[PDB]
Amino acid sequence: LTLRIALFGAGRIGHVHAANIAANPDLELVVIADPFIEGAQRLAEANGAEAVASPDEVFARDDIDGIVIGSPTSTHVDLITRAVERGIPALCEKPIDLDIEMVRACKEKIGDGASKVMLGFNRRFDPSFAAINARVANQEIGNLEQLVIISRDPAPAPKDYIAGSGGIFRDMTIHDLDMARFFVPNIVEVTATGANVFSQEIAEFNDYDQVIVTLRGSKGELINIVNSRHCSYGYDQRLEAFGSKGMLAADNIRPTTVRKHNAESTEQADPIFNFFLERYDAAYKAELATFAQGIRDGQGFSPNFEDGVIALELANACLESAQTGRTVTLNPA
Amino acid sequence: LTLRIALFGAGRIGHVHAANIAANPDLELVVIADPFIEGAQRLAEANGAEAVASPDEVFARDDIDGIVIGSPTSTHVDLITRAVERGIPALCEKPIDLDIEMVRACKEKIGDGASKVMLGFNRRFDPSFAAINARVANQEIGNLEQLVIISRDPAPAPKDYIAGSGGIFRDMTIHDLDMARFFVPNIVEVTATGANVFSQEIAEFNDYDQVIVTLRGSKGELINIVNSRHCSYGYDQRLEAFGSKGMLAADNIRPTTVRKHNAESTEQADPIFNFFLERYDAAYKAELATFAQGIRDGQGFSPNFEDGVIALELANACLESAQTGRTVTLNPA
Amino acid sequence: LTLRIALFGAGRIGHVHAANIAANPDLELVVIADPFIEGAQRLAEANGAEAVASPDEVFARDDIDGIVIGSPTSTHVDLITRAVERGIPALCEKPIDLDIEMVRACKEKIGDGASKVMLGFNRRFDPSFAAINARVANQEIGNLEQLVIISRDPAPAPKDYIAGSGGIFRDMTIHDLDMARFFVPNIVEVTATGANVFSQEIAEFNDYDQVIVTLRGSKGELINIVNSRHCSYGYDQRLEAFGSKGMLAADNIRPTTVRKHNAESTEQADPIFNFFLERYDAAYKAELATFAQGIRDGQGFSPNFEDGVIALELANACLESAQTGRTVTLNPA
Amino acid sequence: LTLRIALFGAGRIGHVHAANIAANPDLELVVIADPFIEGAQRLAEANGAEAVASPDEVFARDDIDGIVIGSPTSTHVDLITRAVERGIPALCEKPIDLDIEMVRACKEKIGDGASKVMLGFNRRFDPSFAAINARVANQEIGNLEQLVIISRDPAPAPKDYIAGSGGIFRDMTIHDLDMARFFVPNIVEVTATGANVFSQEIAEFNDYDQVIVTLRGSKGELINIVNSRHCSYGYDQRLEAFGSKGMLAADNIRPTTVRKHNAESTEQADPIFNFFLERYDAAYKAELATFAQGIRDGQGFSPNFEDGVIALELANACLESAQTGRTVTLNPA
Ligand code: NA
Ligand code: NA
Repeated sequence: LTLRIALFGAGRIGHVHAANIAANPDLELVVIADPFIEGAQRLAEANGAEAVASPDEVFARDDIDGIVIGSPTSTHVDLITRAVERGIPALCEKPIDLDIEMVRACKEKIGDGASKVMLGFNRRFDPSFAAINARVANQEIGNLEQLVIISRDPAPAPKDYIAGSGGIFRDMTIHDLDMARFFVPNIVEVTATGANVFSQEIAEFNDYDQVIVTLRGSKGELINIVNSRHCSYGYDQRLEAFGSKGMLAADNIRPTTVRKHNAESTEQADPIFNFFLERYDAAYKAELATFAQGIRDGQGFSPNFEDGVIALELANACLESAQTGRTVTLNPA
Repeated sequence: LTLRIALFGAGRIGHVHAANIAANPDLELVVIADPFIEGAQRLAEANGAEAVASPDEVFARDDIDGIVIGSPTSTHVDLITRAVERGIPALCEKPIDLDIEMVRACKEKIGDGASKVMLGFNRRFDPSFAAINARVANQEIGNLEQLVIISRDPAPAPKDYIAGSGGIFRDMTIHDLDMARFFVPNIVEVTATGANVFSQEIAEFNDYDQVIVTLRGSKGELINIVNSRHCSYGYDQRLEAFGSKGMLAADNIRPTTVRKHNAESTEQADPIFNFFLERYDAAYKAELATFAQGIRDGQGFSPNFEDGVIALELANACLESAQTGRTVTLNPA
Repeated sequence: LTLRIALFGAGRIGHVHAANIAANPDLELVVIADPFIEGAQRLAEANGAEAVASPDEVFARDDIDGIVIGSPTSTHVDLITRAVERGIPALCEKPIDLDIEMVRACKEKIGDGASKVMLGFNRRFDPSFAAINARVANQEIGNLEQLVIISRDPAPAPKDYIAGSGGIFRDMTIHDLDMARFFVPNIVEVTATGANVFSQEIAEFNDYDQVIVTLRGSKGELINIVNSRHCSYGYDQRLEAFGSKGMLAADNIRPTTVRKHNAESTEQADPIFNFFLERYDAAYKAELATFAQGIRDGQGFSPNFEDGVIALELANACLESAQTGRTVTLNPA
Repeated sequence: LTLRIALFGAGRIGHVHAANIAANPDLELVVIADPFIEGAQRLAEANGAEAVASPDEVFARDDIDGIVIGSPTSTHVDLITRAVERGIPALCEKPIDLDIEMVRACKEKIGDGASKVMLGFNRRFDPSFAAINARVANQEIGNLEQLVIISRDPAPAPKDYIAGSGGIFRDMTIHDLDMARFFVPNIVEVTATGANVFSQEIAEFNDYDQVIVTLRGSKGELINIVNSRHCSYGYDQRLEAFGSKGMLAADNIRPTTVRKHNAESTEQADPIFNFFLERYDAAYKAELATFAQGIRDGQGFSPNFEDGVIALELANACLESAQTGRTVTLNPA
């Protein structure tokens, strides 16, 4: 039995979900809520659905199950609430808002709506990382002791974006912070170091173009996250899980398996994927297939609204540690 | 203008094409034919299309822009002819036929209509293999001197399939023989060696469960093909191009980039893809897109009918060489 | 042209240096000093040198223009001093002493005669790590921005060694701290995090079995070191240099290049070397050749005494950071 | 009791054995022979041995426990005969002779003296190739079904060397043909194919600069050898053993484990070793030790005289196969 879905937003992120839905049998798109209606009808009219300007138009309906929220990160709150107060399961993108307060206000109002809200942490749904998480849980490498994550964007985003980014910790490291919890949910301490090695731009906005985070798990686990705002070879996304009986790591993905060998060098492979949509193509699809299972059930979604709350809390904690030169205790006593 | 496609065969390959046609935005599947009606109806409704059991019912339509032939080999000459006689382009799974004489007869009846036939040698459309071909053509490694291909199927097909497959050369090596021509169009000599090392079943049909082929190109190029009818770690599909200035080789593909390291061994990766449909997912989609563009251009197809004829002739030359213990010259003096 | 050398100690490290000295055509061992003279006699007799018990006997000689301290830590500060007196070039092993005061006290005595002392930080001489250092210095990857070092010993050392080791930072991490300086000589800040996840024995000795160090270089370089007291697959010794124009990394080393592929896993390689002596065979040899070329030049050494001092200081700095949970500034204002 | 060795040849190969004899604790080099006395003297002097110009001067001594023949092929038969008739064990480099008749003449003359001849097919002693041979023998990958060997020399040897080399099969493939027997002793058929794609010099001497060989084993095993007289990235020496339960392959060797990653390509490794002395360092040393052991045991050597015989008979068969474009049956009925 198929299910209907409503698609908020129509920007870069909106095209992905829309298209993946059509490919999935158990789902069908029907509308798009975006102020820039001209850019909302270049996606709605696309898959065979209608398009509006304001959200209220959609919130003034009565034939939609899933709510794939895909608009700016500072509007999500105002869109998740009105989906909970209508008992319709939703799936959002960037973790709630950038302001922790607004986020808490959202939790309270929706009370336990955090059950009906699956977050868009697509990395958990990547086959490679998901496999490592599952295999680790299956005790394949003994007790998890160390988790190393290396993430480097190809280059800094446009100046305008950096201004409303919320800082590297809230804008970038946050995805890594969530991945950490995916493996070790109970983080007790946060230590972070920030630097400025190449971006003059990022520098004046008093943000970092490079950081390293070390988290402590409730059982002695050390999660080490390395970040950088640029990377000449592509979108570096590695992860290493080290345990008592072995190690599991994920390599980067290249478009082909071709390798060149000549007088200058051997084993020359392609640069790795330079765009997050490419690298995580399968992930978004799997995430959607999971959003479908949680609807056919109703037990709740994972990652949920709460996961996003803590992720942001981890990011702010990282920022405080970086500015203070000391380890931050997440929850005292 | 969306192109209308008729599909023959509701089998496994049929499922791939149907799903790819749906996904392709320039195409639309309007009818599926398969004597096994329930099978066709099942696939048709899953793609919003009609289902018929006979080709007569297909050709009764007057809106067919293109045809995909994914039905049994014994139906290839018939479907190709009917489609071409009606000026309808046809993408046909290899081979044209197992009998070179029937292939010749067909070529005569259709005459110039042969230009509307595209042969489904999907491996040419594999990103990795296609990249290697284009980069070699671009002189990246100088003059091509050797081409080493290693293809090993996971296991022998079912008995009934083996019975009418026409032998390892016409059924399996044929794909490698075409890949060879993709790189070196002009082959002058053929040498082949067959053996029987594990399969009682393959030996029962007077066929080989493993062969080695060495082709001589018009300029001294040596193409070396290695085949086996079983492979414990998956569907082995490697290719190496060696030239005067370097080598380009393609590795196998795995479902994840995960590697395990413990006391037993390091760099442990997943077994490689086991099914052709998975290994060549991208290839089939790229092949379909090329078919669509050929329908729009009317400028012909590649691989073409002729590539299908020569591929079979090379396979026949292989069998003859293997049975005689000598090299076979394709074009006498 | 040759140079006489005198080794102190006949333990594991002693054997290694002796053979290397004999191996190097420009050198030749003459005597070995060790309180367990029985072995000293045995070993020497296998090279072509005499055997004594205490340093006094070695100091009752007048034919020593090369010194090597393979003897235990307790005798390091002792021999270095008693050797600079006669002004003879020397090469000591691991850390001058675990006690920084003793080091300062030693530095205060030899005063300027520290320029003749070389430190046995063999890793700097490994062909792989050294190549990376030199290539980075040659601007091959632009400006160095990140350095990630992952070291993991196969298993903990005997209970007695752990008791008198001086902690993971002084005993293990110190090698990585020097490697960090080999790349970024100037370190401004230190941050360390320790934990206990598997060794009860290490826990009762108030030591850590896991630690993560992040050092801030004078120009914003972030150096990230990861350590662990056990490793199921071998002696993990990886290093990664990340710059503005690329990245250089070193893999672990295996005894053979054999790879196995089957139904369980593909690309299975051998477990990596599990003994530091095997892994750094080439390093120790290069370390010696550099020592010799230094003596046959009288231009000092590298690594030198000052490097060992700073190394212990970083170690102590790390410990200080781990216990307080705060970043430590090496030189205030 | 240190065995005394006499070395014939002060050239490239002679230099390697000499250095290894010195290094080896169970051996002592007492005399080197070479018509070019200056080289023999120069080398001997660097090994505390004596230098003479003729074999007579070597056989005038009565203390020789073993002989190593590293002199030109034209002297192999003479030196093997003289040594064996005097009861002296002899390790001889590839080819007893290039002429199978002279080889047979030698065998007829020395009779049971052949048991004192070890053939220097050093590749069997490579740790990697040897490990694979042993693991296959231990049934690790089931029944051996295919063996693929790819050998590419960095470049053609000097003209004069090529002039008296006896062709690519006798000079180059012979090592691969021996490797084949190391895995499958019983070969029943030979098929070979040669081409001329780059070297005017090789074509000038009616030789091939490129060959592909396929051997049939007594149980249907297929051994496939690929050769080329040039290779831009180094000395390509790969081997792949494919069995019913898996596969074992050996990768090429590089000087370091360094890999570069930038905008052009990722995983860039060093060019592989370009000199056989570098690639087979461990093998030559292991081969010498095996020679030393055989001298003490008196049980015989492996590879033995017959291996040298059959390896040549196989090379001749390959040439005959290539010239006639027909498969050759090794043992007619
Ligand atoms: Na479509
Ligand atoms: Na020796």
